[PDB]
Amino acid sequence: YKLICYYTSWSQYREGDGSCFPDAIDPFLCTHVIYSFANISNNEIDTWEWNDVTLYDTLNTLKNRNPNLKTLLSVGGWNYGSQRFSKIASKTQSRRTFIKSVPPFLRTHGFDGLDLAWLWPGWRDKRHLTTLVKEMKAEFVREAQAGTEQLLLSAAVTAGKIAIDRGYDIAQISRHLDFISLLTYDFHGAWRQTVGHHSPLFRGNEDASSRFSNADYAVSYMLRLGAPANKLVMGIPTFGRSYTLASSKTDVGAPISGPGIPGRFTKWKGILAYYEICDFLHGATTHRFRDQQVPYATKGNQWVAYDDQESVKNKARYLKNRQLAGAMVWALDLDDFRGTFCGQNLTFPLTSAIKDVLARV
Ligand SMILES: *[C@@H]1O[C@H](CO)[C@@H](O[C@@H]2O[C@H](CO)[C@@H](O[C@H]3O[C@H](CO[C@H]4O[C@H](CO)[C@@H](O)[C@H](O)[C@@H]4O)[C@@H](O)[C@H](O[C@H]4O[C@H](CO)[C@@H](O)[C@H](O)[C@@H]4O)[C@@H]3O)[C@H](O)[C@H]2NC(C)=O)[C@H](O)[C@H]1NC(C)=O
Repeated sequence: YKLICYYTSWSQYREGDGSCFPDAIDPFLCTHVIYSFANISNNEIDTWEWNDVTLYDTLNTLKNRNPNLKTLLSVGGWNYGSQRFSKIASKTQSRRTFIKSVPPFLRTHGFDGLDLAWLWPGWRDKRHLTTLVKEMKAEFVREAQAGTEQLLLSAAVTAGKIAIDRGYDIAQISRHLDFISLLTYDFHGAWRQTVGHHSPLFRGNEDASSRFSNADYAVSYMLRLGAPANKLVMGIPTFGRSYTLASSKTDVGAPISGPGIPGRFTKWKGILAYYEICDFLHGATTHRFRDQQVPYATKGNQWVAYDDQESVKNKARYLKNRQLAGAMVWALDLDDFRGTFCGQNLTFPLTSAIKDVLARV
Protein backbone atom coordinates (compact mmCIF):
# COMPACT_ATOMS: atom_id res chain seq x y z
CA TYR A 1 0.00 0.00 0.00
CA LYS A 2 1.48 3.35 -1.19
CA LEU A 3 1.02 6.67 0.55
CA ILE A 4 2.00 9.54 -1.75
CA CYS A 5 2.27 12.85 0.15
CA TYR A 6 2.80 16.33 -1.42
CA TYR A 7 4.74 19.12 0.22
CA THR A 8 4.36 22.63 -1.24
CA SER A 9 7.27 25.11 -1.62
CA TRP A 10 5.44 28.34 -0.87
CA SER A 11 4.33 26.96 2.51
CA GLN A 12 7.58 28.24 4.04
CA TYR A 13 6.34 31.82 3.85
CA ARG A 14 3.21 31.35 5.92
CA GLU A 15 3.73 33.25 9.17
CA GLY A 16 3.91 32.02 12.73
CA ASP A 17 2.99 28.36 13.19
CA GLY A 18 1.84 28.32 9.60
CA SER A 19 5.49 28.01 8.62
CA CYS A 20 6.34 24.59 7.18
CA PHE A 21 9.69 23.07 6.18
CA PRO A 22 10.75 19.57 5.10
CA ASP A 23 11.84 19.53 8.72
CA ALA A 24 8.36 18.97 10.10
CA ILE A 25 7.82 15.81 8.06
CA ASP A 26 7.84 12.47 9.88
CA PRO A 27 10.02 10.06 7.78
CA PHE A 28 7.94 6.97 8.39
CA LEU A 29 4.58 8.63 7.77
CA CYS A 30 4.40 8.29 3.99
CA THR A 31 5.94 6.01 1.36
CA HIS A 32 6.65 8.72 -1.19
CA VAL A 33 6.92 12.47 -0.57
CA ILE A 34 6.60 14.76 -3.63
CA TYR A 35 8.17 18.27 -3.77
CA SER A 36 5.87 20.76 -5.52
CA PHE A 37 6.64 22.49 -7.94
CA ALA A 38 9.70 22.66 -10.21
CA ASN A 39 9.98 25.11 -13.09
CA ILE A 40 11.03 24.91 -16.75
CA SER A 41 13.58 27.33 -18.15
CA ASN A 42 15.49 27.36 -21.41
CA ASN A 43 13.49 24.22 -22.13
CA GLU A 44 15.21 22.57 -19.13
CA ILE A 45 13.96 21.48 -15.72
CA ASP A 46 14.97 24.01 -13.18
CA THR A 47 14.21 25.17 -9.62
CA TRP A 48 11.42 27.59 -8.75
CA GLU A 49 12.02 29.35 -5.45
CA TRP A 50 15.36 30.90 -4.52
CA ASN A 51 16.24 28.55 -1.68
CA ASP A 52 14.96 25.38 -3.36
CA VAL A 53 18.42 23.78 -3.48
CA THR A 54 18.47 23.98 0.30
CA LEU A 55 14.97 22.55 0.66
CA TYR A 56 15.56 19.77 -1.86
CA ASP A 57 18.46 18.95 0.40
CA THR A 58 16.47 19.13 3.63
CA LEU A 59 13.75 16.85 2.23
CA ASN A 60 16.13 14.26 0.91
CA THR A 61 17.86 13.93 4.29
CA LEU A 62 14.74 12.28 5.64
CA LYS A 63 16.01 9.30 3.74
CA ASN A 64 18.84 9.08 6.19
CA ARG A 65 16.35 8.10 8.81
CA ASN A 66 14.27 5.98 6.43
CA PRO A 67 16.17 4.23 3.57
CA ASN A 68 13.06 2.76 1.99
CA LEU A 69 11.44 6.28 1.61
CA LYS A 70 11.44 7.60 -2.01
CA THR A 71 11.01 11.25 -3.06
CA LEU A 72 9.91 12.84 -6.38
CA LEU A 73 9.90 16.36 -7.83
CA SER A 74 6.75 17.61 -9.56
CA VAL A 75 6.85 19.84 -12.74
CA GLY A 76 3.82 21.94 -13.45
CA GLY A 77 1.21 23.19 -11.04
CA TRP A 78 -1.71 25.58 -11.49
CA ASN A 79 0.30 28.77 -11.26
CA TYR A 80 2.30 27.38 -14.22
CA GLY A 81 0.74 27.90 -17.66
CA SER A 82 -0.74 24.89 -19.47
CA GLN A 83 0.13 26.88 -22.53
CA ARG A 84 3.80 26.80 -21.62
CA PHE A 85 3.76 23.05 -21.20
CA SER A 86 1.84 22.63 -24.42
CA LYS A 87 4.58 24.55 -26.26
CA ILE A 88 7.49 22.37 -25.06
CA ALA A 89 5.66 19.14 -25.87
CA SER A 90 4.61 19.73 -29.49
CA LYS A 91 8.01 20.66 -30.94
CA THR A 92 10.35 17.65 -30.86
CA GLN A 93 13.44 19.81 -30.59
CA SER A 94 12.06 21.36 -27.37
CA ARG A 95 10.72 18.12 -25.92
CA ARG A 96 14.00 16.22 -26.33
CA THR A 97 15.96 19.04 -24.70
CA PHE A 98 13.52 19.00 -21.79
CA ILE A 99 13.65 15.22 -21.47
CA LYS A 100 17.42 15.00 -21.63
CA SER A 101 17.90 17.47 -18.80
CA VAL A 102 15.86 15.58 -16.17
CA PRO A 103 17.89 12.49 -15.16
CA PRO A 104 20.93 14.67 -14.51
CA PHE A 105 18.96 17.25 -12.48
CA LEU A 106 17.18 14.66 -10.33
CA ARG A 107 20.38 12.66 -9.73
CA THR A 108 22.24 15.81 -8.66
CA HIS A 109 19.57 16.79 -6.09
CA GLY A 110 18.95 13.24 -4.91
CA PHE A 111 15.43 12.62 -6.14
CA ASP A 112 14.14 9.20 -7.08
CA GLY A 113 11.74 10.31 -9.77
CA LEU A 114 9.71 12.93 -11.61
CA ASP A 115 6.01 13.77 -11.26
CA LEU A 116 4.20 15.37 -14.22
CA ALA A 117 1.65 17.93 -13.10
CA TRP A 118 0.41 19.28 -16.46
CA LEU A 119 -2.80 21.07 -15.52
CA TRP A 120 -4.64 20.64 -17.98
CA PRO A 121 -4.08 19.32 -21.56
CA GLY A 122 -6.49 20.64 -24.18
CA TRP A 123 -8.16 18.46 -26.84
CA ARG A 124 -5.30 19.41 -29.18
CA ASP A 125 -2.71 18.36 -26.54
CA LYS A 126 -3.71 14.71 -25.84
CA ARG A 127 -1.42 13.35 -28.60
CA HIS A 128 1.52 15.33 -27.25
CA LEU A 129 1.11 14.19 -23.64
CA THR A 130 1.28 10.53 -24.76
CA THR A 131 4.50 11.36 -26.58
CA LEU A 132 6.02 13.14 -23.59
CA VAL A 133 5.24 10.26 -21.27
CA LYS A 134 6.49 7.69 -23.78
CA GLU A 135 9.80 9.32 -24.55
CA MET A 136 10.41 10.35 -20.91
CA LYS A 137 10.08 6.78 -19.67
CA ALA A 138 12.32 5.60 -22.56
CA GLU A 139 14.98 8.03 -21.35
CA PHE A 140 14.65 6.83 -17.80
CA VAL A 141 15.14 3.27 -18.92
CA ARG A 142 18.20 4.06 -20.97
CA GLU A 143 19.78 5.88 -18.04
CA ALA A 144 19.42 2.82 -15.79
CA GLN A 145 21.88 0.97 -18.04
CA ALA A 146 24.51 3.00 -16.18
CA GLY A 147 23.96 0.78 -13.16
CA THR A 148 21.70 3.01 -11.13
CA GLU A 149 18.15 2.41 -9.87
CA GLN A 150 15.62 3.36 -12.49
CA LEU A 151 13.88 6.70 -11.91
CA LEU A 152 10.13 6.64 -11.25
CA LEU A 153 7.72 8.54 -13.50
CA SER A 154 4.26 9.51 -12.28
CA ALA A 155 1.41 11.81 -13.30
CA ALA A 156 -1.26 13.93 -11.64
CA VAL A 157 -4.49 13.36 -13.54
CA THR A 158 -7.60 15.47 -13.04
CA ALA A 159 -10.87 13.65 -12.06
CA GLY A 160 -13.73 15.36 -13.91
CA LYS A 161 -14.98 13.10 -16.70
CA ILE A 162 -15.03 15.79 -19.39
CA ALA A 163 -11.53 16.88 -18.46
CA ILE A 164 -10.21 13.35 -18.85
CA ASP A 165 -11.76 12.59 -22.24
CA ARG A 166 -10.47 15.87 -23.60
CA GLY A 167 -6.75 15.44 -22.90
CA TYR A 168 -5.74 12.05 -21.57
CA ASP A 169 -5.07 8.80 -23.42
CA ILE A 170 -5.40 6.76 -20.22
CA ALA A 171 -4.99 3.35 -21.82
CA GLN A 172 -1.75 4.52 -23.46
CA ILE A 173 -0.03 6.43 -20.67
CA SER A 174 -0.77 3.78 -18.05
CA ARG A 175 1.71 1.30 -19.52
CA HIS A 176 4.49 3.87 -19.17
CA LEU A 177 3.85 5.46 -15.75
CA ASP A 178 4.61 3.90 -12.39
CA PHE A 179 1.44 5.36 -10.86
CA ILE A 180 -1.31 7.89 -11.50
CA SER A 181 -2.75 10.11 -8.80
CA LEU A 182 -6.45 11.03 -9.18
CA LEU A 183 -7.28 14.57 -8.09
CA THR A 184 -10.56 13.54 -6.57
CA TYR A 185 -11.07 16.79 -4.62
CA ASP A 186 -12.13 19.38 -7.20
CA PHE A 187 -15.78 18.48 -7.78
CA HIS A 188 -17.19 21.84 -6.75
CA GLY A 189 -15.96 25.40 -6.45
CA ALA A 190 -16.88 29.08 -6.16
CA TRP A 191 -17.39 29.16 -9.93
CA ARG A 192 -20.92 27.65 -9.39
CA GLN A 193 -23.00 30.24 -7.69
CA THR A 194 -24.17 27.73 -5.07
CA VAL A 195 -22.91 25.91 -1.90
CA GLY A 196 -21.60 22.32 -2.41
CA HIS A 197 -18.97 19.68 -1.55
CA HIS A 198 -15.76 19.30 -3.62
CA SER A 199 -14.80 15.78 -2.49
CA PRO A 200 -17.95 13.72 -2.02
CA LEU A 201 -17.26 10.00 -1.96
CA PHE A 202 -20.55 8.84 -3.43
CA ARG A 203 -23.26 10.19 -5.72
CA GLY A 204 -26.04 10.58 -3.18
CA ASN A 205 -29.48 10.07 -4.77
CA GLU A 206 -30.20 13.73 -4.07
CA ASP A 207 -29.27 15.40 -7.36
CA ALA A 208 -28.77 13.88 -10.86
CA SER A 209 -27.20 16.04 -13.61
CA SER A 210 -23.72 15.68 -12.18
CA ARG A 211 -23.50 11.92 -11.36
CA PHE A 212 -19.96 12.03 -12.66
CA SER A 213 -19.00 14.36 -9.81
CA ASN A 214 -17.68 12.13 -7.04
CA ALA A 215 -14.64 9.93 -6.31
CA ASP A 216 -16.47 6.63 -6.82
CA TYR A 217 -17.50 7.39 -10.42
CA ALA A 218 -14.11 8.84 -11.34
CA VAL A 219 -12.36 5.69 -10.06
CA SER A 220 -14.68 3.40 -11.97
CA TYR A 221 -14.30 5.40 -15.15
CA MET A 222 -10.48 5.28 -15.01
CA LEU A 223 -10.64 1.53 -14.46
CA ARG A 224 -12.83 1.15 -17.55
CA LEU A 225 -10.51 3.36 -19.61
CA GLY A 226 -7.72 0.86 -19.01
CA ALA A 227 -5.68 1.95 -16.05
CA PRO A 228 -4.70 -1.02 -13.89
CA ALA A 229 -5.77 -0.91 -10.30
CA ASN A 230 -2.22 -1.49 -9.13
CA LYS A 231 -1.28 1.92 -10.61
CA LEU A 232 -4.24 4.08 -9.61
CA VAL A 233 -3.90 6.24 -6.49
CA MET A 234 -6.82 8.18 -5.01
CA GLY A 235 -6.55 11.77 -3.91
CA ILE A 236 -7.55 12.84 -0.42
CA PRO A 237 -7.68 16.49 0.55
CA THR A 238 -6.42 17.92 3.81
CA PHE A 239 -7.93 21.37 3.19
CA GLY A 240 -11.47 22.60 2.81
CA ARG A 241 -13.14 25.13 0.56
CA SER A 242 -14.91 28.17 2.00
CA TYR A 243 -17.85 30.28 0.73
CA THR A 244 -19.54 33.59 1.72
CA LEU A 245 -23.31 32.93 1.95
CA ALA A 246 -25.61 35.31 0.14
CA SER A 247 -28.67 34.63 2.31
CA SER A 248 -29.60 32.73 5.45
CA LYS A 249 -29.99 29.56 3.46
CA THR A 250 -27.55 26.96 4.74
CA ASP A 251 -28.82 23.67 3.26
CA VAL A 252 -27.97 22.07 -0.06
CA GLY A 253 -28.40 24.43 -2.98
CA ALA A 254 -28.01 27.59 -0.83
CA PRO A 255 -27.01 30.83 -2.66
CA ILE A 256 -23.44 32.08 -2.65
CA SER A 257 -21.92 35.55 -2.88
CA GLY A 258 -18.36 34.48 -3.55
CA PRO A 259 -15.45 32.59 -1.93
CA GLY A 260 -14.94 32.70 1.83
CA ILE A 261 -12.71 35.09 3.74
CA PRO A 262 -8.99 34.20 4.04
CA GLY A 263 -7.53 32.14 6.84
CA ARG A 264 -5.30 33.76 9.44
CA PHE A 265 -2.37 31.72 8.22
CA THR A 266 -3.04 30.41 4.71
CA LYS A 267 -4.26 33.84 3.44
CA TRP A 268 -6.25 32.62 0.45
CA LYS A 269 -9.81 33.34 -0.62
CA GLY A 270 -11.79 30.11 -0.79
CA ILE A 271 -9.28 27.76 0.89
CA LEU A 272 -8.66 26.72 4.53
CA ALA A 273 -6.07 24.48 6.11
CA TYR A 274 -7.31 21.69 8.36
CA TYR A 275 -5.69 23.37 11.32
CA GLU A 276 -7.47 26.67 10.54
CA ILE A 277 -10.63 24.65 10.19
CA CYS A 278 -10.15 23.15 13.60
CA ASP A 279 -10.19 26.70 15.00
CA PHE A 280 -13.25 27.70 12.94
CA LEU A 281 -15.13 24.67 14.18
CA HIS A 282 -15.53 26.28 17.64
CA GLY A 283 -18.97 27.84 17.78
CA ALA A 284 -19.73 26.51 14.32
CA THR A 285 -22.65 24.40 13.21
CA THR A 286 -21.82 20.76 12.75
CA HIS A 287 -23.37 19.19 9.62
CA ARG A 288 -22.85 16.09 7.44
CA PHE A 289 -24.12 14.87 4.06
CA ARG A 290 -25.16 11.30 4.85
CA ASP A 291 -25.67 10.37 1.19
CA GLN A 292 -22.23 11.55 0.06
CA GLN A 293 -20.51 11.02 3.44
CA VAL A 294 -18.54 14.21 3.89
CA PRO A 295 -18.99 17.05 6.38
CA TYR A 296 -19.54 20.79 6.20
CA ALA A 297 -19.84 23.53 8.82
CA THR A 298 -21.22 27.05 8.94
CA LYS A 299 -20.92 30.00 11.29
CA GLY A 300 -22.24 33.50 10.63
CA ASN A 301 -22.20 34.05 6.88
CA GLN A 302 -19.37 31.60 6.27
CA TRP A 303 -20.00 28.09 4.87
CA VAL A 304 -17.17 25.53 4.76
CA ALA A 305 -16.88 22.12 3.03
CA TYR A 306 -14.12 19.94 4.40
CA ASP A 307 -12.85 16.43 5.38
CA ASP A 308 -12.29 15.02 8.83
CA GLN A 309 -10.90 11.84 10.35
CA GLU A 310 -14.05 9.87 9.74
CA SER A 311 -14.51 10.83 6.08
CA VAL A 312 -10.89 10.32 5.30
CA LYS A 313 -10.89 6.85 6.88
CA ASN A 314 -13.98 6.15 4.86
CA LYS A 315 -12.32 7.10 1.61
CA ALA A 316 -9.42 4.85 2.63
CA ARG A 317 -11.57 1.73 3.04
CA TYR A 318 -13.11 2.48 -0.32
CA LEU A 319 -9.81 2.39 -2.21
CA LYS A 320 -8.89 -0.74 -0.30
CA ASN A 321 -11.98 -2.72 -1.25
CA ARG A 322 -11.56 -1.60 -4.82
CA GLN A 323 -7.96 -2.74 -4.50
CA LEU A 324 -6.20 0.40 -5.66
CA ALA A 325 -2.46 1.05 -5.27
CA GLY A 326 -3.09 3.51 -2.52
CA ALA A 327 -3.80 7.11 -1.54
CA MET A 328 -2.31 10.54 -2.33
CA VAL A 329 -2.67 13.43 0.11
CA TRP A 330 -2.74 17.11 -0.85
CA ALA A 331 -0.86 18.46 1.01
CA LEU A 332 1.15 17.80 4.15
CA ASP A 333 1.47 21.50 5.07
CA LEU A 334 -2.29 21.94 5.20
CA ASP A 335 -2.73 19.13 7.75
CA ASP A 336 -2.15 19.91 11.44
CA PHE A 337 1.55 19.17 11.09
CA ARG A 338 2.57 20.61 14.47
CA GLY A 339 -0.29 18.75 16.10
CA THR A 340 -1.39 21.58 18.38
CA PHE A 341 -4.48 23.11 16.74
CA CYS A 342 -6.90 20.17 16.56
CA GLY A 343 -7.23 19.24 20.20
CA GLN A 344 -5.87 15.70 20.42
CA ASN A 345 -2.09 15.79 20.67
CA LEU A 346 -1.31 14.13 17.38
CA THR A 347 0.66 15.61 14.52
CA PHE A 348 -0.65 14.92 11.00
CA PRO A 349 -4.09 13.74 12.27
CA LEU A 350 -5.63 13.35 8.83
CA THR A 351 -2.72 11.60 7.12
CA SER A 352 -2.17 9.20 10.04
CA ALA A 353 -5.91 8.35 9.98
CA ILE A 354 -5.49 7.30 6.40
CA LYS A 355 -2.36 5.27 7.17
CA ASP A 356 -4.24 3.49 9.94
CA VAL A 357 -6.78 2.13 7.48
CA LEU A 358 -4.14 1.28 4.83
CA ALA A 359 -1.97 -0.43 7.49
CA ARG A 360 -4.54 -2.96 8.69
CA VAL A 361 -6.62 -5.77 7.07
C1 LIG B 1 10.28 29.81 -14.23
O1 LIG B 1 10.99 29.75 -15.43
C2 LIG B 1 10.50 30.70 -16.30
C3 LIG B 1 11.02 30.47 -17.72
O2 LIG B 1 12.32 30.98 -17.84
C4 LIG B 1 10.88 32.07 -15.81
O3 LIG B 1 10.32 32.89 -16.81
C5 LIG B 1 11.05 34.11 -17.11
O4 LIG B 1 10.17 35.10 -16.67
C6 LIG B 1 10.88 36.36 -16.80
C7 LIG B 1 10.14 37.42 -15.98
O5 LIG B 1 8.80 36.99 -15.88
C8 LIG B 1 10.93 36.76 -18.29
O6 LIG B 1 11.70 37.98 -18.29
C9 LIG B 1 12.78 38.58 -19.05
O7 LIG B 1 12.17 39.52 -19.92
C10 LIG B 1 12.88 39.62 -21.14
C11 LIG B 1 12.12 38.65 -22.04
O8 LIG B 1 12.79 38.49 -23.27
C12 LIG B 1 13.40 37.09 -23.14
O9 LIG B 1 13.12 35.72 -23.10
C13 LIG B 1 13.44 35.05 -24.27
C14 LIG B 1 13.03 33.61 -23.99
O10 LIG B 1 13.89 32.68 -24.61
C15 LIG B 1 14.94 35.13 -24.54
O11 LIG B 1 15.21 34.56 -25.80
C16 LIG B 1 15.44 36.57 -24.54
O12 LIG B 1 16.86 36.57 -24.46
C17 LIG B 1 14.87 37.36 -23.36
O13 LIG B 1 15.57 37.05 -22.17
C18 LIG B 1 14.35 39.25 -20.82
O14 LIG B 1 15.22 39.50 -21.91
C19 LIG B 1 14.71 39.99 -19.52
O15 LIG B 1 16.06 39.89 -19.17
C20 LIG B 1 17.38 39.75 -19.79
O16 LIG B 1 17.32 40.35 -21.09
C21 LIG B 1 18.45 40.34 -21.95
C22 LIG B 1 18.31 39.15 -22.89
O17 LIG B 1 19.16 39.30 -24.02
C23 LIG B 1 19.75 40.40 -21.18
O18 LIG B 1 20.62 41.24 -21.93
C24 LIG B 1 19.55 40.98 -19.78
O19 LIG B 1 20.77 41.20 -19.09
C25 LIG B 1 18.64 40.06 -18.98
O20 LIG B 1 19.32 38.87 -18.63
C26 LIG B 1 13.94 39.31 -18.41
O21 LIG B 1 14.80 38.40 -17.77
C27 LIG B 1 11.34 35.55 -19.20
O22 LIG B 1 10.55 35.57 -20.36
C28 LIG B 1 11.02 34.14 -18.64
N1 LIG B 1 11.74 33.01 -19.28
C29 LIG B 1 13.08 32.89 -19.39
C30 LIG B 1 13.62 32.16 -20.61
O23 LIG B 1 13.89 33.33 -18.54
C31 LIG B 1 10.25 32.32 -14.43
O24 LIG B 1 10.80 33.49 -13.87
C32 LIG B 1 10.48 31.14 -13.49
N2 LIG B 1 9.53 31.21 -12.38
C33 LIG B 1 9.88 31.59 -11.14
C34 LIG B 1 8.83 32.33 -10.36
O25 LIG B 1 10.97 31.38 -10.63
